[PDB]
Amino acid sequence: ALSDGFVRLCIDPSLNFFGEGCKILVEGQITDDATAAENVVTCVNSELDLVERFGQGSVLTESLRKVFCMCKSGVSVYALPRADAAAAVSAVYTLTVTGTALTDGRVQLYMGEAEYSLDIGVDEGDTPTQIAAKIVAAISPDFPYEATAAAGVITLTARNGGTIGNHLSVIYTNLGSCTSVTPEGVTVAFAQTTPGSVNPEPNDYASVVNECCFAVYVLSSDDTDWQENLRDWIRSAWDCSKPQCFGHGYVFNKGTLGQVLADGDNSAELSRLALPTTYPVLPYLTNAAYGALSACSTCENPELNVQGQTYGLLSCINMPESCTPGWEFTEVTQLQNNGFVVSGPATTSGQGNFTSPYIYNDVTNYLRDEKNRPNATFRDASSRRLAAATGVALATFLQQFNGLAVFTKNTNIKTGIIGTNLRLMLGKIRKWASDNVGVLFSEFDNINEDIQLVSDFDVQPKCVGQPGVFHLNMRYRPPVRGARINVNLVPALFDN
Amino acid sequence: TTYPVLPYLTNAAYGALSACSTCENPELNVQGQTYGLLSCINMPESCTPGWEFTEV
Amino acid sequence: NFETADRRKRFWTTQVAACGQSSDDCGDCARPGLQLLCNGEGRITIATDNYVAGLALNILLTDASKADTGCGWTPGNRGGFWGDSFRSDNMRSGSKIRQVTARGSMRETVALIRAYAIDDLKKLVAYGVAKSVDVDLTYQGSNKIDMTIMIQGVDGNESRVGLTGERIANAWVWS
Amino acid sequence: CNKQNGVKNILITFTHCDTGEVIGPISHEQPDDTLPTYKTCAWTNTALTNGAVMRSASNATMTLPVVRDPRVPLAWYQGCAQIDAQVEKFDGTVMTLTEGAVTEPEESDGRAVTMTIIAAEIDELLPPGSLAA
Repeated sequence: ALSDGFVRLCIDPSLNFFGEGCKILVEGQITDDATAAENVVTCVNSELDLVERFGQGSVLTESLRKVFCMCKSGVSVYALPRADAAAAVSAVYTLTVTGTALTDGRVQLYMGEAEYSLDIGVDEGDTPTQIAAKIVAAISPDFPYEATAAAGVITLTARNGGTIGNHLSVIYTNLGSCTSVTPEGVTVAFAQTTPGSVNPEPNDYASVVNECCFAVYVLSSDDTDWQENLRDWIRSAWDCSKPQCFGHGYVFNKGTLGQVLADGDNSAELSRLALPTTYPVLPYLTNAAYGALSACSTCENPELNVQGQTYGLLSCINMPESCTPGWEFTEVTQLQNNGFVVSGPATTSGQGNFTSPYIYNDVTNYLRDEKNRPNATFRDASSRRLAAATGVALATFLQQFNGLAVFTKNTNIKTGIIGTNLRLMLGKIRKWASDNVGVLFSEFDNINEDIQLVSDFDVQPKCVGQPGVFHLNMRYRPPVRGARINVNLVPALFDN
Repeated sequence: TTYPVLPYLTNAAYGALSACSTCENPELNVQGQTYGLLSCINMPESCTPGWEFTEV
Repeated sequence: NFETADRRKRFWTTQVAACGQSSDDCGDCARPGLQLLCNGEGRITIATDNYVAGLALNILLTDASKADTGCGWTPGNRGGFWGDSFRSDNMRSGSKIRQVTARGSMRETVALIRAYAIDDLKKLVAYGVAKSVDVDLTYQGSNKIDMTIMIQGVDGNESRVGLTGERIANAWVWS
Repeated sequence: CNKQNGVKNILITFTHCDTGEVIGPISHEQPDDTLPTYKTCAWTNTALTNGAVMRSASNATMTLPVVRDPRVPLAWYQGCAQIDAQVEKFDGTVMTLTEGAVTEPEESDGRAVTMTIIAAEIDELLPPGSLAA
């Protein structure tokens, strides 16, 4: 600045958003009108930019809308649009209105999610079906389905091809006795006529996400093969053949108990969400909410578990209370024991009223290690986050030995020299490991045996090792999460 | 082949850094993100690294 | 009636980079000001977003009343605002982060600047727009110094029950 | 040689509080035949009547007599800088201390300095084959 001030001069960059390192990638399909280029990762700013960049009512837009509604600030969003298959078919649903309204009243519908609900008033008694079916003029534009308003029947066609548009169960809440008088003699029938056919199977993850680190991957699809490709890519990010990028993915599986169980495979890189066959809400909307909530919008702390009615509440989703729990308790236990994630209503209320869902257990689809033994090393999702945090933090600590003189053979360090030997290096590392108890590790079972330092000369044979290379082997344990207590209640009629 | 900077600019900057500003105590190396940072050369960010790890 | 009962509106708000950024050999800095939004047929309008962030800029970029010195100041630049004579909250407008003097080594002077910054931005909590604020400073050497200011907001509609503190008033700006 | 009682290496790492300067882990030599002494138990006991005991806070202490390095100001060795020390005995025991502070410095002729350090805790690395965890 000029012509002002005494000592200093403050300057601040235009960017009002900070906090990088918390990146979320959302993948889905789009429509024809979208201007965004396909198969190219792009940044997303806010909701005012949507629709134009990703089409009207597209799967990607709906998923992004929930993501922005759950992570108002503190995370950076990215989008990876895809395109429909060459010969994708679009699903068609029918909704026929019959009878003639003979009393004043109102008609209200609930489809897909609370945001798309509508409420219109019947014009007057003696209005036939043709004057009815005005619902088409009321359906919100963002609804992924297109209403045609035919003669007496309204047809809903999916805006995106493939199997994605194959999930609905309407709730026409008002029939029979209703204070908002149900227009007497009016009835509605729901039926499907054509399913989806073909889904895309992109396999070019290595080219478009080649060397960008992402925290959480969100996939708005139910194609098993597509999900498998994402899992394979994540493995490559956790591989030991190159510097790691780390990450985690979220997917959903829908169907009966027999189908859902068969969809799972031993995979610590994914968190599969199980839903029943009659879920009132569109599937991918719930999956996006769970991913966005857990996409470091809350879990900046690597050890925070996304569970319970306090932390695992998907507030952005509203759905009417169902007549039956959907997932019977005998089935809930099996799903949890098999590595799936199960969600349910938060508050108990009379059937037909509105509630919100929450998540019971934050677990990954991991059941066995490479040697085929069973263990829960990577059961909880927090274990994956903590493992990544330990790797990054440990690397930073060891950086201080870069370019430091190291003495072997003769271990006496002359006066004035700046160096170190194996024993001193090991002692310093022990100090760091112990101090982190209660932050990244639990108390070690035996700290004297779970850390080892050996120079490369002691591993390779004579005249084969290199000067100044070490091997560090460490074993640790994540923080404890619970305990079990056996209780023996003992009333005593006698005394002393 | 796809380097986004003029080659002779990077060569001069590397030579100048390790020539005088750093190597008056010969034992020091020029590596890492601290002692080998060409702070006077700026190029845009990109996802593709140019050299694949196997090539590196 | 319809659940949207809150009728309180939001007036103009100063915004960063409203008038662009002024560049110089030393670096690039923003030039805050008012923002104009245009319709499809003219009819320009002012922006009213990021209320709390705009309020913080006003506090930082305004000289407060200078302390008495015994030698005196010219009547033009005594600092402060003449409109503070009417406010009843027992506070004074503006800020005084610019009234520091080189004392001791550079490390000490930077520490004093941070103390003033916390003291002045603390007024945000008193008004009730924000529930907590904190500034982190990092000293790296001769010419590179950085400041980051963190302001905590709240949603417009209450969602949690059993808070140790109190629900900040004037939260209808929901930030 | 494992039953020899003596000190092998002494490494110190100063950190000037007033300017943030850091000096690498320089090596040192001791001035005379004395050895350092240690106290690694944080809490302290007191004798009550009939076998009981009172437990008090106390700290973890160190005592490091070392020859001054002729390339470091004498002030740093006294209470004008942080200290990070490591001592390696001949048998193999290694004892580390970080974020220590010097207390009640005494006058030194210019060569022999006897630092008294205190820290939250001291970590001990026993030779291979320990019993306790």
